[PDB]
Amino acid sequence: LLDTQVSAKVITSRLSLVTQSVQQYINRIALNLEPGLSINQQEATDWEE
Amino acid sequence: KLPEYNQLFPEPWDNFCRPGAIEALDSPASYLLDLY
Repeated sequence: LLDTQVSAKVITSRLSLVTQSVQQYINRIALNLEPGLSINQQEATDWEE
Repeated sequence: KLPEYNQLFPEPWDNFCRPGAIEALDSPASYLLDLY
């Protein structure tokens, strides 16, 4: 849930980076990619909204 | 199962040639061959 190929030209905060990774995880499960862990229709709508 | 292009369109990619090559079904060479 993190990108290894970023160049050294990029800087970020620890918090922001963590947030990014979390968001990626959320989106993946929302996209129904991981096994299990389904999401309710409204629940998903709230996220994607 | 999962939603992905190939999953929606199950097809062996090897059943396609690379674009731009002579092997292309529309190569300028192919056009010339048709003309000939």
